Amino acid sequence: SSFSFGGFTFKRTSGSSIKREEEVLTGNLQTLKIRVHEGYEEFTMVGKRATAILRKATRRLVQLIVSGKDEQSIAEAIIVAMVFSQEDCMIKAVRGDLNFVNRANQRLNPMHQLLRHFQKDAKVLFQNWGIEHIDNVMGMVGVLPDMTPSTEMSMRGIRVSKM
Ligand SMILES: C[C@H](Nc1nc(-c2c[nH]c3ncc(Cl)cc23)ncc1F)C(=O)N(C)C
Repeated sequence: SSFSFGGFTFKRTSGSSIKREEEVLTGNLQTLKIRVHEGYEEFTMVGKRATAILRKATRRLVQLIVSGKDEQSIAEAIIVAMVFSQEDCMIKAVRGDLNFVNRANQRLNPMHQLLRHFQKDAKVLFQNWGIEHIDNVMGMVGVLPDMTPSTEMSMRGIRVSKM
């Protein structure tokens, strides 16, 4: 529909999805109960410092083309997208405990807890997502897990566009 997550306005342009509660295992073998969105969808993510076009299948980011003000703003959109995708490699990239016990995390649904976790440090998220060789498309660049640009390789399904 039209909703917000991690500071971005999401607007669905194609497809549809249904919700099914599912148990997932983190890289720390912690069980999380998440509402999995099933179905292929395309979205525009609109933020104050970055915008993107997201194509996602059930628990699988297919493509993310992002533009933004700078490396940091772009990385923020990428993190929000990777979390939003509900991919297994993102869930498995959680390597410590996801505290649901403490007073401050009570109002946090799993997806929002995952988001907070990766926003604190996205190093393992980016390093475990995977890289691919990229085809040459002008006006688009690949981005390595350290957010340095490359015309050779990129984080899987991720491309950076010029503003
Ligand atoms: C705020 C968002 N609200 C909505 N999310 C979705 C949605 C569609 N496909 C998705 N895929 C993944 C996730 Cl994660 C959420 C969605 N649709 C309508 C919404 F109000 C939400 O519930 N989460 C990010 C968990």
